[PDB]
Amino acid sequence: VKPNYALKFTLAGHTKAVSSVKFSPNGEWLASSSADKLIKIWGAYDGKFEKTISGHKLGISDVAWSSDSNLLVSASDDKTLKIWDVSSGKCLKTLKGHSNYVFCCNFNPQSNLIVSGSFDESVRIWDVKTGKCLKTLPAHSDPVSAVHFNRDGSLIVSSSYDGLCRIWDTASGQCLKTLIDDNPPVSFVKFSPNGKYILAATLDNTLKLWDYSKGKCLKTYTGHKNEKYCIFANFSVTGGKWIVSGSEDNLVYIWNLQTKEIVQKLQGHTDVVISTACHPTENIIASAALENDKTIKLWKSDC
Amino acid sequence: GTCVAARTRPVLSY
Repeated sequence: VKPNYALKFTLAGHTKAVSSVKFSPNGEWLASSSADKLIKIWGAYDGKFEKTISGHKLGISDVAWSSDSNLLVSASDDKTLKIWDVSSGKCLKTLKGHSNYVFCCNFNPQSNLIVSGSFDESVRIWDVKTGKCLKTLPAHSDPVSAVHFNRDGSLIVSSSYDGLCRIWDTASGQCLKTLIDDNPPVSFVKFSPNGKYILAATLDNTLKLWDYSKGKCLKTYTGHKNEKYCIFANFSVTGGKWIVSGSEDNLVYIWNLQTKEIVQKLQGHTDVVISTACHPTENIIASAALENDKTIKLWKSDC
Repeated sequence: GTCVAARTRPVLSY
């Protein structure tokens, strides 16, 4: 009925606010990015520090894994993304074209494409092999807070401070849907793993589950604090079905997906929990916090 | 001065 997530490891190393944490698809590794301009790789199960990857000229707001767990892409205030070979630590490509901070990024499931969102208000689609920008979408009228591919890579969902979520055809770049509620800034969005929903965060302390085909809100989740930061949210589906999110009161919130009831509040961080990630095969949550904390935490549950 | 990232700064709405 309720999970029992408990703190197992605290990962210290970044010297500035952590921005994003992500588990590799194969479940072996955790990648973290930070305002200290570094990417760090840790063991997903024991939190053991593995290596530091560097190269960006300014700090990093997001990092994301390719489907084979070999490549990373990062989004930086230096207006570029970088594609990394994790095993070598090498920067393979630097993706140039955005005219302002790059804020969010993701590979498609095939991992031949990368999608990025920027303060320049555009979404760009990049070729992984060549590093070339294939399409620039005039996606929003304000910073783009999140971008994500669906299960088969045919769709992209984007969110922005303009208050909109938009669904894009990957192949043509056509906007297929604009989601409009009864218009607070949208600070995060992603497709559900089964592909039938998107989960959207807005800066009015609200998470919303949408049927993006019907353009209808199914569930809402509240009780947490989120008015200032683009905090990652997740579907947890390895055990029970939960929604997981960070919060500006320093807690990790966990909701029952169906009933919308808060089932757990994880205490430990000493600053805003900017990022949470759910492990692909096991009941494990990674969380990370901002400047006054700078640590990453691994929590484990029996369901 | 180079250790800056947009996600780690709050939104400025006023």
